[PDB]
Amino acid sequence: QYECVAEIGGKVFKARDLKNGGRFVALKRVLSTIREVAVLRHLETFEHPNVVRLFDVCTVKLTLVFEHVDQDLTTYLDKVPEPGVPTETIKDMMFQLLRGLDFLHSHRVVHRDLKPQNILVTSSGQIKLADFGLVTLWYRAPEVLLQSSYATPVDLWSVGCIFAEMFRRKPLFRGSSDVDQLGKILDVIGLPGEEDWPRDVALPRQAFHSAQPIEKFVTDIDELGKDLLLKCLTFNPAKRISAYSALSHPYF
Ligand SMILES: CC(C)c1n[nH]cc1-c1ccnc(NC2CCN(C)CC2)n1
Repeated sequence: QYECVAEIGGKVFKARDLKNGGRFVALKRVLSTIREVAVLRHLETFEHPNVVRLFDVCTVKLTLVFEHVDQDLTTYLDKVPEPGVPTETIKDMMFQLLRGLDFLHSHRVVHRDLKPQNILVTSSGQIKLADFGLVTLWYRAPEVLLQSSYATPVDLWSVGCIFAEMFRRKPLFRGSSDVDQLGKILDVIGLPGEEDWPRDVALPRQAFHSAQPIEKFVTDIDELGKDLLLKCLTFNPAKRISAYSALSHPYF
């Protein structure tokens, strides 16, 4: 019922839904596991417009069948004609992003690895999150780098990072390792202040040595866009804005 036409990324393939007009699909071959798939199926019943459709789950290693989207945010940003993405297209794609995120969060599912490669862009220009529910550290939240907490704010830090990248069209924080990554981050937002530093991690606030204008790194950002971007990129997970309240920020 499926013919693998090409490999892409468990490992993701591009097949043809033989029983459904030969349309294209993305087959991923991959107790906790059983539970994770049950959640995926459960989330699918809500058929959210900003989450990739899960057309079916086959057994025999398990293969998940998703709708296939021709491109991701990276490809989209590679092809856009300078000066780049239209300010109103950024605003929209960001809203669609926050929309799917809040959906997942409302259901207590943390994406964990939100990055341009798994944020797909539809033929119609619709954002659809993928690769969740089952390396580059450029989108890792501070707390994850420090191995402190792992709640849902983690995904919002990633959103701030993607948001910046829609303007820059280049990653904001391009670290080479956990420590380098955390280093490049603090150069921008500045040292958090002992009060906001996890009290259980191995890396002391002392292992680093002041904040600077965000507009310097993200040119063309509005005042609202700048407010939102900073609320996302807040060092303390507890003080970081959520997707839900991000959907209500004046920026939108
Ligand atoms: C991240 C990806 C491997 C992926 N991981 N898990 C599911 C997908 C998935 C699901 C549905 N469509 C696409 N489309 C394309 C989007 C563009 N890239 C380059 C290939 C997959 N990918």
